[PDB]
Amino acid sequence: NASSLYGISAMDGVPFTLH
Amino acid sequence: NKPELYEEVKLYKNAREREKYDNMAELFAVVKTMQALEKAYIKDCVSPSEYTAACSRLLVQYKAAFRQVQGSEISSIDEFCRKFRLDCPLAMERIKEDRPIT
Amino acid sequence: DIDEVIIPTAPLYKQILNLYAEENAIEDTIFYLGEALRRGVIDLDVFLKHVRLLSRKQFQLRALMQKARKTAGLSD
Amino acid sequence: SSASLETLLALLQAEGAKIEEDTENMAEKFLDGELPLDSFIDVYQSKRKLAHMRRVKIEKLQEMVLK
Repeated sequence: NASSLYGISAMDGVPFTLH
Repeated sequence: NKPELYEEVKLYKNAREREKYDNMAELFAVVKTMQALEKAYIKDCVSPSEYTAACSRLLVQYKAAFRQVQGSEISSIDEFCRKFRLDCPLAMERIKEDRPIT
Repeated sequence: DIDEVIIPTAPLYKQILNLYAEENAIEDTIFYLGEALRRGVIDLDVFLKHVRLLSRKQFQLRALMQKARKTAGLSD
Repeated sequence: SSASLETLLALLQAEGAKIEEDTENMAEKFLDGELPLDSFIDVYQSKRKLAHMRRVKIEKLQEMVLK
């Protein structure tokens, strides 16, 4: 999924890190 | 290392690209506004008179907006709507008949 | 700031996260303008003006998000 | 400092829940005619953004803890 309006699945490959 | 992850991307790099995106933004906004107008008329929250005058004007603004965008890479409104994932079937039907739903 | 405890890993992912949230926030705004017209709390002309202005902004975010996702190697 | 990841996750979910109810309360106050429009458009937009930021961070932290 690529469209922001189709949900948080759009962020699936976006890496996050803690601090 | 990976370098392109550390600089933010821009939408346009020159005068002609900005011009193009200015015009595409207006097309996109005219279609979505037409779509919201059709939806409001379904929901019966606008008079047939207020609706018709607003929809006539949007169709005139629409036809100019698309003429300004139409060219080598965008040939039709269905191609534009698909490139930018703009699903507005009510707007599309008003454009097809070129007249308000009244 | 609890918002700062879990964050994207590089500036471009941050941009992408900001574009995702802004575009959704605009859709939320447009949706309740439509609901405010049906309730009669705004009239047609102020409705069509703000939807127009908000949809223009959402195009720029959407077109940008396409460029950002492709620059990062994400699906598009 | 040394909060557990599940403690941090409870905090963030609680912070998401506050902004969601805040913006939902703003929204019905505006549909009730109790809130002026050009007030609403700026602040609700700005608050909805942070609500979506938090939905994403919540999902990432939840998958970290491996639900």
